[PDB]
Amino acid sequence: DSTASRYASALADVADVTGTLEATNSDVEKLIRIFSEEPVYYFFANPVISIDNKRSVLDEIITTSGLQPHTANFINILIDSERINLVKEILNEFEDVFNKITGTEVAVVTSVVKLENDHLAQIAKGVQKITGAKNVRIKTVIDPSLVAGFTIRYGNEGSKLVDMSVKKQLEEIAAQLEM
Amino acid sequence: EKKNLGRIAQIIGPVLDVAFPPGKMPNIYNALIVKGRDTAGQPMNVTCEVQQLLGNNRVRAVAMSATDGLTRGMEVIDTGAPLSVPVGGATLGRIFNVLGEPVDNLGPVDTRTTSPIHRSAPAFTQLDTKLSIFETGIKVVDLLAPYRRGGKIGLFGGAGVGKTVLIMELINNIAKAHGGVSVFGGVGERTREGNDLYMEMKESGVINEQNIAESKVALVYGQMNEPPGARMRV
Amino acid sequence: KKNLGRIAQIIGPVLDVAFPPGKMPNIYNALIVKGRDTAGQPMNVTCEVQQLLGNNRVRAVAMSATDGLTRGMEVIDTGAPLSVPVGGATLGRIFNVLGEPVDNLGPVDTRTTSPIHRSAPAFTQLDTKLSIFETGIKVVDLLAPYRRGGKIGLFGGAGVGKTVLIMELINNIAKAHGGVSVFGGVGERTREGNDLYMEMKESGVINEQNIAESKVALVYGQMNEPPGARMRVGLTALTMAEYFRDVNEQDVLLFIDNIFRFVQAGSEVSALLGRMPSAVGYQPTLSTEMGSLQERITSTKEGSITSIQAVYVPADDLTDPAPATTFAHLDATTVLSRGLAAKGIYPAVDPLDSTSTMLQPRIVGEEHYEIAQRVKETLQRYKELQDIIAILGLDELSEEDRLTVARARKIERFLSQPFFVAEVFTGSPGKYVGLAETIRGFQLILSGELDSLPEQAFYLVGNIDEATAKAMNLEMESKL
Amino acid sequence: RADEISKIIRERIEGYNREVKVVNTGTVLQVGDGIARIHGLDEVMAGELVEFEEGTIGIALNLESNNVGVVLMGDGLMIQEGSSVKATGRIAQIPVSEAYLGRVINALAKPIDGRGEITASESRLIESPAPGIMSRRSVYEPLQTGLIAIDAMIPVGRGQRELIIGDRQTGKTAVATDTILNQQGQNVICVYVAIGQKASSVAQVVTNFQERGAMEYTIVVAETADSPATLQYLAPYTGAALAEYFMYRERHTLIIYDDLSKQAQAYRQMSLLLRRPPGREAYPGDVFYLHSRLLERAAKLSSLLGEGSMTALPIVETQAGDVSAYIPTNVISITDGQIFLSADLFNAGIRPAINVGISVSRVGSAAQIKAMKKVAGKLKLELAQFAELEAFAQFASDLDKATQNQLARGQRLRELLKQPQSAPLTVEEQVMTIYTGTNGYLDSLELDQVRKYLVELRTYVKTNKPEFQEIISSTKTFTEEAEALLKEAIQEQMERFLLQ
Amino acid sequence: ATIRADEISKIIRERIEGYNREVKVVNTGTVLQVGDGIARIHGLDEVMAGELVEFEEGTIGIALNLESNNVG
Amino acid sequence: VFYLHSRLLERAAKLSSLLGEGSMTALPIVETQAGDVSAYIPTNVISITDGQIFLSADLFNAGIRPAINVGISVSRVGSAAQIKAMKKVAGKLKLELAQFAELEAFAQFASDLDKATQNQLARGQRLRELLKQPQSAPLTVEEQV
Amino acid sequence: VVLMGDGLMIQEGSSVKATGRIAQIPVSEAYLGRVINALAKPIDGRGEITASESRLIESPAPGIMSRRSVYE
Amino acid sequence: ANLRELRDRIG
Ligand SMILES: Nc1ncnc2c1ncn2[C@@H]1O[C@H](COP(=O)(O)OP(=O)(O)OP(=O)(O)O)[C@@H](O)[C@H]1O
Ligand SMILES: Nc1ncnc2c1ncn2[C@@H]1O[C@H](COP(=O)(O)OP(=O)(O)O)[C@@H](O)[C@H]1O
Ligand SMILES: Nc1ncnc2c1ncn2[C@@H]1O[C@H](COP(=O)(O)OP(=O)(O)O)[C@@H](O)[C@H]1O
Repeated sequence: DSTASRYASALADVADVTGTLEATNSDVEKLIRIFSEEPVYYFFANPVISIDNKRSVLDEIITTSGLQPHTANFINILIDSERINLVKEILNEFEDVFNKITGTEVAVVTSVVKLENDHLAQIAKGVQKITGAKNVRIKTVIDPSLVAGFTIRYGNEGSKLVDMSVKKQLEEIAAQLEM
Repeated sequence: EKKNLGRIAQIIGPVLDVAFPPGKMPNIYNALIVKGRDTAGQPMNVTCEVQQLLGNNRVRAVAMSATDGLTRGMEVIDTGAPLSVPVGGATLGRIFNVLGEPVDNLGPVDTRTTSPIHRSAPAFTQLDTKLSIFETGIKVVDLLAPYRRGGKIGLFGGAGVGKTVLIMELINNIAKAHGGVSVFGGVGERTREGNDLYMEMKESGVINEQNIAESKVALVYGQMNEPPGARMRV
Repeated sequence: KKNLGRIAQIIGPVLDVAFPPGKMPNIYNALIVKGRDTAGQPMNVTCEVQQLLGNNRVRAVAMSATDGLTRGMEVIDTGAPLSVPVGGATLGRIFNVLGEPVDNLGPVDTRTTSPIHRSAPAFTQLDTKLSIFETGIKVVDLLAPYRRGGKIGLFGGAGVGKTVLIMELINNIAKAHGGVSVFGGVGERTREGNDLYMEMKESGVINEQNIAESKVALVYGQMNEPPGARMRVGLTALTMAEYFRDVNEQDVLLFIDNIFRFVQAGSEVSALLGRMPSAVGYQPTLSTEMGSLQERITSTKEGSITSIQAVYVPADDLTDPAPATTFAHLDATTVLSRGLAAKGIYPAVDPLDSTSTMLQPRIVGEEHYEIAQRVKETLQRYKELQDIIAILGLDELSEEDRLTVARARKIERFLSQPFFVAEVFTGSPGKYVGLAETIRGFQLILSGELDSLPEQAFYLVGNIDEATAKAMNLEMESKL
Repeated sequence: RADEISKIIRERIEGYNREVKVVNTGTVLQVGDGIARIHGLDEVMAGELVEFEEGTIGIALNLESNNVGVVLMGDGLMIQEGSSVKATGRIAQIPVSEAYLGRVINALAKPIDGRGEITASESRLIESPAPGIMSRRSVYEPLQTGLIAIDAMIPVGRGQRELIIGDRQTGKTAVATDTILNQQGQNVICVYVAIGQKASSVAQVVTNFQERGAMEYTIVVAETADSPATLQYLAPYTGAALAEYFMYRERHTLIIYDDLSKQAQAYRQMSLLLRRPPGREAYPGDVFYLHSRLLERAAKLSSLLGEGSMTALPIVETQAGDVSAYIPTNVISITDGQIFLSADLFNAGIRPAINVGISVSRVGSAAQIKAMKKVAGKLKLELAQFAELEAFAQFASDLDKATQNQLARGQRLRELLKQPQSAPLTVEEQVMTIYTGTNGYLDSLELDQVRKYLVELRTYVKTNKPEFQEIISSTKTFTEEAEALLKEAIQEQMERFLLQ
Repeated sequence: ATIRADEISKIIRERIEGYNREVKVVNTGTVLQVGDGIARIHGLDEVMAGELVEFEEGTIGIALNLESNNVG
Repeated sequence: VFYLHSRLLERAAKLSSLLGEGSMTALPIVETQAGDVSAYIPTNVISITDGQIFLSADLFNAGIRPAINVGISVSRVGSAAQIKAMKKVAGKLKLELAQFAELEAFAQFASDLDKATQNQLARGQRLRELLKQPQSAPLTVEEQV
Repeated sequence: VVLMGDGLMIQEGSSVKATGRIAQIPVSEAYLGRVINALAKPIDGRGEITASESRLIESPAPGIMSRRSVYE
Repeated sequence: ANLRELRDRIG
């Protein structure tokens, strides 16, 4: 694994044993924008700064943003054992272990134009039956870099892929190249 | 032995690192078979041996077979015991590999009796303090360089000298003079030399090809074509 | 340009630049760091991307020094693999790893540039022409005949030769050559570079009255240059020779100083590039790093490049990895023995070690091949008789071995020769010895008719008539 | 030329049916020095070909927990750090057929001679398993190398792995070329694998082959020293795959791996760049596995698999005479025999510079014909006695007459072991040479005349008495009638040679 | 330096369960990372260097490396 | 460490006539461990410096003082660093001294000798006696000539 | 940072200011007869050495053009 | 080259 992986899995475990999965997801989504905006991240980093000055502001952020009492405990421990310089990685990693625990898959639909959502629900149902997702969190982006249609990227990160926008001209140029 | 099912986490040459459920993981020196898949399209399982517990529900093994065509997430089965090879009269006149799989294409050997290869030595009170002289029936060895019972003997002859005929004569002599039996273990066995040795053993009457289990020797072959895990434990 | 980055870390010559998320340079691009001079003034430092680090960082080894370079400096991704001026604009001018002139003359025409990196010629465009060019040196004309259009190599430690040898070969061939010549001084001394430049101006090769009438282009990165410059000066000079071989289609004569320095510069930077150490301390990519540059040196069936390379053998370890991986790339190797330098058999060329692929009967003539074989057999027999002499006594020897020892000592003395460029060392004028006179002299010696001359009559003489004249003079000194 | 392009376009647009399939894909994290750590290939298998966005193709070698370390069969200059790596699902095959005979190919089985393209219908995995115990036989058929000192003293059989180990510039490539040229009469498909060589060296070797006519039954796999480490590491396995195709189609093959040490150094380079724990001389702990998994493919099949075979002649270069070096010890342990070359013997004039006193062949006389064992016995005994008395050669005058006779006999038996480059002798010519020398029908001539007398004698026999060639060729035994013909020819040639 | 032995997830789960409390695992250590003649045991806070420790299997051990969060 | 020593040594130079012809001469010193030129730093500095002056402990003990092991000690500049008088009288001397050393080595296992060989040996030994110098007791150029 | 005087009193957390100055030495005349200690600071106990020129301790070497052949 | 000269001395 990794430090981010092992810490995010511990957070998801302590947030699943006492069910706050929606609450801890909202809390980590608030914490991702808190620990973005790089001055405050530098401040909780920058080990020259006193730990007490870190912890004062950390408790005040707990108060102002209404965080959960176990996610606040998690960031207190990230301050205690100096893994706070990886907190961006830990928060970016928490979403994957959260999707593993909630059995959700998340798969991008890079298309050209928007959809009427019926074929999108069809694609979501297909990608949830082929992967065993009890509730796939299908997503999409509007990208003009594509040519014609759509493609799905599911699995771990984007590990699997079926594509019908540009694959046909790719195989046509490969076939006429005959090399 | 049970539903102790693991998943591959790393494949770096013949050394793999397997992940398991949290509370259950094999001991060190404990076989785990990898329910792998062949590229031809048939199931093909690979045996490995736990060498070290790595911490967060992760062990590290060495494959007794090749690791080509193995993916991460392949199912690994814990076996609860070290590599257990068949033992007894069914292992006589037959060629085995490190896993006890017969490689002589005579058919299947019946694993009625399987002992683990990883085991403690005989006890100090079970030992024997008698310094006895092994009797080979060869005048020069019996006279000028006597052997031990229960002792080890180093062979220091090059190529072309009567070495293979010597070990065959020793097998035949221990079987005929005493009620003895022989076990040959080829560590890093050249394959063509192993075939030559098998044919000459059959020819010399040491391996009764007309009636197996009347043979005097059981051959175990860990070849050079094999990974260093098999070549070590043969 | 559009790809502006920032220095993230500075560790000696290796520095990794943080670039925008999507936009990045490629491996082997030139990056330009807008540095500050020693005074208050903007300076430039060229780097070369070595590897992509994953977090929008790329490691780059610097051509210049990095003392005085801060983190967070702007870095310009030129988007090119470090081009170099080529053509007639390079003949007669001392150059740099960056293709900039350092001879304090006007600038060079950047109108025709060529990138410093390239792939070798294909297999279909190679020559199979097995020739021999005459150098004038007895020991390599008779033992390791150098191939015209091939890769020649000079091995040996520090103090045996290879530099006096390469200067003698320059003296003997660089003006007798039809096409241009190119010298690349990799990690050698600066005093020797200035001396070679003055001597090329003297010999009428540089032609200082008008530079463009010259036939040489000197490229130089010396010991004082950073490891990133000693590592690419070879590719700079090689590119300048590629142009003269391919576009101008003339025979090029490419002389290289220590190519050991091209490899040890890579081994110097390789630890900082994160690479794990190989055998005794070289980079894991020694063989491929040698191979790229060597296979780029090739006679391509439309022009030929004769390449003469000095290969430093460290600690006289001829089985060191760096010379070991060069031997396979050269055609006619030429080993230099410290045991011959220790007694003055300069050129201290090891006769039994220096092999060549042209010494074949069908290439070289039966008379040449047979006399070379006989010389080599006499020297080998003498080397094998050495310990039966050195303890048991030269007097008790048989009748045939005494004649072998005498003729082999005469051959050992006769292999030495005074160079024109080494009259500062030998204190005697140099001599050019053609091939036929070498064959005739060695045929005389091991014929048995020169058995009457003293051994020292064969020391440091040009040809066999000089040997007989020196014998006569020695007899006169001994009588009166 | 006008409508053919249109009909090719029509056939290539009607060929595909626009099929869809799930591909395993990932993104490049970091690329540098011929390695890429790519993130995402979860179903990739160890040893699988991945294809990069820029056309480069690599092999997924080490499958770690976070990324897939991939060696590139090319240059990773254009790889983007974010480009999409799509796994191909395939493991490193080559197209294989009979149209490779006469061709020069790289480690991708693609021609580098520019003579077109091989039409190949079958395919074979580059890393294929070796034949087992039960699919083999005892090596009994001889493989004639044309070098008399080899075929008499260190005989090689079909299916045997013999090591050509020596120092630099001692004649290893020369021995290999003489064997490939001697395979002319025999129906032996030959394979020469040039690993990390200079391109002009491979050019000279292949033009020498085409000149002497050994290119109609030979294939040349060439991976020069500018190739990536992956290609120089893969090249012997594609050579072995080609020879395995021809072997399993009932044909007898021969493969020479020139400088397997270069393959070991390439594998060490990529192992070090994949950050693997090194061993002695920084070699990975599976370099023995690298060499043994390759050499065990050289088999003699089992008479129900086709009686085919593949003889392997690996070449290993020692440094400073260190036979105890790592890779030389590995290959010495793996191979059947070893054939040592000495620079002292090469300088002293004796070429090929075979050191017979230290060269072994574990196959033995079973790799000889019946006509060769008879004369090889006497050759062995007399050369051994000469090796004993060699220290007494400087005191020859004050010795027994029998000892002087054995010394002269050995010192003029050494003269017939000399042999020029690219001139392999037929088995009957070398049988007659060994017979004459070992019986002492050249104990009268001078050492500067033995070789010339033997050349004139071999030509004389081959021209005047073809019955001796026919007896030794058809019956493969040294018949008393052949002895009579040979003694008659020796007498007549001695008279004609003393006529000067 | 980026990884540690008690980096395993269950210990961090237990720590997040309650941050500030009174009693730690005093004589009770849970083994992890059984290696090659060594075992990095999390716990044993009051342990001494040279301490005999007794495993569940029955094996005796000696507390050699008393690191910050694990004793080896 | 090669770059360490090279950027330090390359400062010792002879300036051009435009720069004033100023010069810095360097005399680096490297200690060997029981005479190991194979050691890393010895063979590092040897290839950087122009010449080298090898001193031997055997010659020292045998009384050859200064104990220069001529034959492996060279000068890359050569007779250009000598006056015309010293070039005239001592131009061909190093090579003839090395040849005498090899000759005297080979004549140890020779029983009968020529008269010219004995004379060459005598000259070599007279020169070797001349080569000796007490410490801090120098000769000028005319005394050397 | 490599300490030029191996400071035993450098405290964990004390300030470090940057001089903006590449390493140099005060070099001039009146060093003749002086014993200094690689900082061009007198260790012969006779006083302090007057200097104003301040060359750099890492000056570049003279190139091929600015050199002459060794002839004296 | 120390091991090789040792090997040669032994020879
Ligand atoms: N039997 C022979 N008779 C005469 N010359 C020979 C013989 N064998 C080899 N040579 C000569 O020896 C030289 C080197 O031979 P070759 O290249 O075959 O050896 P090698 O060990 O493969 O070289 P390398 O060490 O470069 O790989 C060639 O010039 C060749 O002509
Ligand atoms: N006791 C014996 N009597 C007669 N011949 C023997 C005897 N022992 C060995 N030989 C012969 O010597 C040869 C030795 O070969 P072998 O011992 O099989 O080689 P290796 O030592 O490689 O196994 C055999 O071919 C055999 O015929
Ligand atoms: N041909 C030669 N004649 C006389 N002396 C030579 C010759 N070659 C080399 N030397 C000696 O070697 C010294 C320099 O050797 P050099 O060529 O610089 O070797 P390297 O460059 O390998 O260190 C010179 O000072 C000179 O004394």
